[PDB]
Amino acid sequence: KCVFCAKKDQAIDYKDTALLRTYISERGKIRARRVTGNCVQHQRDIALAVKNAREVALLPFTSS
Amino acid sequence: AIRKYKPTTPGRRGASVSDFAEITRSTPEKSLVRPLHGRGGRNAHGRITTRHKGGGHKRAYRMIDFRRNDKDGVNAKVAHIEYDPNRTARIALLHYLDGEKRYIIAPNGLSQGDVVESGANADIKPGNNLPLRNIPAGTLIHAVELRPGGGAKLARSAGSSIQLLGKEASYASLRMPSGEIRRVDVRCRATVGEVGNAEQANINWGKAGRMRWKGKRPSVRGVVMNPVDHPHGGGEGKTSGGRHPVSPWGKPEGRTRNANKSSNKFIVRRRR
Amino acid sequence: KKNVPHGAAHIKSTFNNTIVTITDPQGNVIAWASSGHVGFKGSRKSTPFAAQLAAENAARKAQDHGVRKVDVFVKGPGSGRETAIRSLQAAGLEVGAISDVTPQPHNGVRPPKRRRV
Amino acid sequence: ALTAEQKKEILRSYGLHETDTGSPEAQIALLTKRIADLTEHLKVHKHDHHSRRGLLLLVGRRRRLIKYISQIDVERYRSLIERLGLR
Amino acid sequence: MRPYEIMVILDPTLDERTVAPSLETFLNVVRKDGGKVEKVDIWGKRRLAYEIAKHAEGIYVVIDVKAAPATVSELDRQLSLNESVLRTKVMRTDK
RNA sequence: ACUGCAGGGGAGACUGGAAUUCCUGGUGUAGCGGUGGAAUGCGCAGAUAUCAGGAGGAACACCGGUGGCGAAGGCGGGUCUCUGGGCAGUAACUGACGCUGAGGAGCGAAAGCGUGGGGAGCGAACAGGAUUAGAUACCCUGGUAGUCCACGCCGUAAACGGUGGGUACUAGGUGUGGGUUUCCUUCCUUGGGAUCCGUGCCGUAGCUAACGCAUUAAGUACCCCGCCUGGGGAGUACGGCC
Ligand SMILES: [Mg+2]
Ligand SMILES: [Mg+2]
Ligand SMILES: [Mg+2]
Ligand SMILES: [Mg+2]
Ligand SMILES: [Mg+2]
Ligand SMILES: [Mg+2]
Ligand SMILES: [Mg+2]
Ligand SMILES: [Mg+2]
Ligand SMILES: [Mg+2]
Ligand SMILES: [Mg+2]
Ligand SMILES: [Mg+2]
Ligand SMILES: [Mg+2]
Ligand SMILES: [Mg+2]
Ligand SMILES: [Mg+2]
Ligand SMILES: [Mg+2]
Ligand SMILES: [Mg+2]
Ligand SMILES: [Mg+2]
Ligand SMILES: [Mg+2]
Ligand SMILES: [Mg+2]
Ligand SMILES: [Mg+2]
Ligand SMILES: [Mg+2]
Ligand SMILES: [Mg+2]
Ligand SMILES: [Mg+2]
Ligand SMILES: [Mg+2]
Ligand SMILES: [Mg+2]
Ligand SMILES: [Mg+2]
Ligand SMILES: [Mg+2]
Ligand SMILES: [Mg+2]
Ligand SMILES: [Mg+2]
Ligand SMILES: [Mg+2]
Ligand SMILES: [Mg+2]
Ligand SMILES: [Mg+2]
Ligand SMILES: [Mg+2]
Ligand SMILES: [Mg+2]
Ligand SMILES: [Mg+2]
Ligand SMILES: [Zn+2]
Repeated sequence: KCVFCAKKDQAIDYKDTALLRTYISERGKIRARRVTGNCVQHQRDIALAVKNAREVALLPFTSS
Repeated sequence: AIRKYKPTTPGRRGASVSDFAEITRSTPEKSLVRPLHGRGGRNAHGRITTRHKGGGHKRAYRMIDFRRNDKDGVNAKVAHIEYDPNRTARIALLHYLDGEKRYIIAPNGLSQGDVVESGANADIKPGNNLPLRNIPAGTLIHAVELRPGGGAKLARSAGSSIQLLGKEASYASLRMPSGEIRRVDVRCRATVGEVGNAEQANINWGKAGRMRWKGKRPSVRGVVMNPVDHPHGGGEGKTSGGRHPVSPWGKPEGRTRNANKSSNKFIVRRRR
Repeated sequence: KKNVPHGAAHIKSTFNNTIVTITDPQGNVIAWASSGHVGFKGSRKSTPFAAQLAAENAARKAQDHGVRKVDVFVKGPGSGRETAIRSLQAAGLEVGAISDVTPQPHNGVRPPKRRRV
Repeated sequence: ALTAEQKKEILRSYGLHETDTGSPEAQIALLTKRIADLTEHLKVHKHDHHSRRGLLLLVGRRRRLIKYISQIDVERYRSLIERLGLR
Repeated sequence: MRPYEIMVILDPTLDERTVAPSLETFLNVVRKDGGKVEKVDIWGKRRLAYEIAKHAEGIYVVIDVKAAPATVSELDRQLSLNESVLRTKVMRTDK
């Protein structure tokens, strides 16, 4: 049910901000694991891809 | 870095001394030593104008270079780190690449064999001298000068350092070690880094005679003098002084800075 | 003598009080009449009635300076948060957009100790 | 720490026969390289208490192997100490 | 020799012509110590998500060096002291 | 030993944003703050509010869970450097090298203590206000040490699973974290079966004074260490060590 486990070899990168427009909310908050169907290993890979994209100004911290 | 003696005598029960570990070549350079003699707090009239000075060990003056103007583009090489009896910092003999000997105040982390650049195209390393226009904001700097060309005057004791806060138009906000905020010119020059020997404030001079070696001389309280000698003098037992605390010349304690001095346009905030 | 047709109303609503200030979009204050300016004193200021009179007093005093349309920026965990917005509509103003700018710390500074009432 | 092309030069000098990785000579000569390497991480970094405990588990495993090789053949214990060090 | 991926956010007042030879004097520090440079992709102007030091635009440059650990810790030091550089982000691509 | 894999394990250096407070200006005018209800307090000498810039410190929203990691204490903003342990598979290697461990040594939340830094917020002591028969308290406005950092000391906690460590065996049912592998294998389902190591919940035999424990035992057994012998006096006196 996880996207990254079914479709293989898709690296979660902090450069790829088009991948990270989803898995964040409208207010710019990281979505939960039970609403995106991710596993434990890739939810950790989404979150470091989002926390790093915020420090390089590719994603906003807060929004409205 | 601070070595403590053992209490073999009553006069060394809590004493300490610097370890002198950073010092090599215990003799100074001969072509850079000038003679000194202590005045003893005496002015040209032969009268004491500063009390409690006098005595002390014989000294000699090391020509320190606070200008650092005429060697832009010429690298240097830290030859030695020496002792200096005139200042609490340590000094560093520089060998320039054209043959000239100079001293500077040694920063924290300028060991023997480093390379020292100078000028507007220098790197931001401890020891290098630049104008404030080229030093970036936030850098801890020392040996700062007040007027362009006037020679370094600020932050040159042991551990002293100035944080550079900003550069607006043609001035630079500094935070001096007191906490004062002052706005000096951006063409003033400054050396990167904090001044070394930053652990000598914790020295316990052991006995009374050791501050006689350093040129200090005893200090009589005013509440044990007579009234002819001090405003706090007199009393039949012992007193607190019969009045509010003053100088021996009768000046009450308070602000002694001139209130309309010409440099109030530069000071941004007074110390706390 | 300040004249501006479009404005921005800010509402802060705590457990003790409400304050309705009205600014231009540049952020300069025009009128600010709160729940102590409208006559109340003590625990009565937190009531929803004291919020629908503070919002009326800031609205008529802002329409004299030409304000015809505002943006609403409420904040604070108060009970006069909804009745103050409906009070601006029955005073001749247009609300446009209603936002929420309540400050949310990212576990920064320490809160005070909890009340043992 | 101690990559694959780094432990081979220890096993050539101290191992018995070209693949011997588990002998008392082979295990001690690897542990002495790990212990003597972990002390430079404990001369810088004096406050790494979670790594200094790992040094005590490599000392205690080494001293049991030194005790084992000094029971079964004392001739092997003499030549192993002189090439590495004890006391 | 370890892989790295350095992302540098340059000041937008610079022109898009002098963006490549300005980074060459920094990437010559790598080549004096044995490491080599692979991909110096420049993305150009892109709108930021928040304002970094009173600028709302930034120029994105990806460096992709492959050098020693001591030279990359020297490279981001000189990149931080340069005044045309707003941010610096050094990340490894290996495991 | 080799190949893989998961992780807030630790240490150092650099660094990112929201928020609190203060400072400097802009607009603006009489209140703000606070409570069960008030008052002390702040303000009218331009406060609270609203906008913009600047200084500083501390903690890291969302991810975050019923979850991971560590011997316990404990551990999460990001990045680089250095570093410890664990698990699965291959069965290449040594050939009982094992387990426990009196004394001993190391680590050891918070408070505290020494020298020097730093100090936004919080806040023992403190002060004023209210409550009350009183209020050395609860509640409110203030507020010092301390909380933070560096290097040392202290070595105590309901330091707890109130359950010492190793091993062998004894029905299962059902979640979740890390592996490897067989069957419809490309019917893709990341479902089903097998096995190894964590972590919970419910349950049979058995045990228990009962509550309850129950393949993570408090069951059936063997090896080693600590400790108990009615309640107070008391983890106190004297002596000794730190
Ligand atoms: Mg991963
Ligand atoms: Mg004369
Ligand atoms: Mg004197
Ligand atoms: Mg007398
Ligand atoms: Mg006389
Ligand atoms: Mg007199
Ligand atoms: Mg007297
Ligand atoms: Mg008397
Ligand atoms: Mg970690
Ligand atoms: Mg801020
Ligand atoms: Mg402050
Ligand atoms: Mg103001
Ligand atoms: Mg304000
Ligand atoms: Mg960290
Ligand atoms: Mg054999
Ligand atoms: Mg043991
Ligand atoms: Mg503490
Ligand atoms: Mg005390
Ligand atoms: Mg202390
Ligand atoms: Mg102190
Ligand atoms: Mg009181
Ligand atoms: Mg209180
Ligand atoms: Mg530290
Ligand atoms: Mg200790
Ligand atoms: Mg105890
Ligand atoms: Mg605990
Ligand atoms: Mg117990
Ligand atoms: Mg047991
Ligand atoms: Mg064991
Ligand atoms: Mg299990
Ligand atoms: Mg049960
Ligand atoms: Mg029992
Ligand atoms: Mg008894
Ligand atoms: Mg006792
Ligand atoms: Mg005693
Ligand atoms: Zn996944």
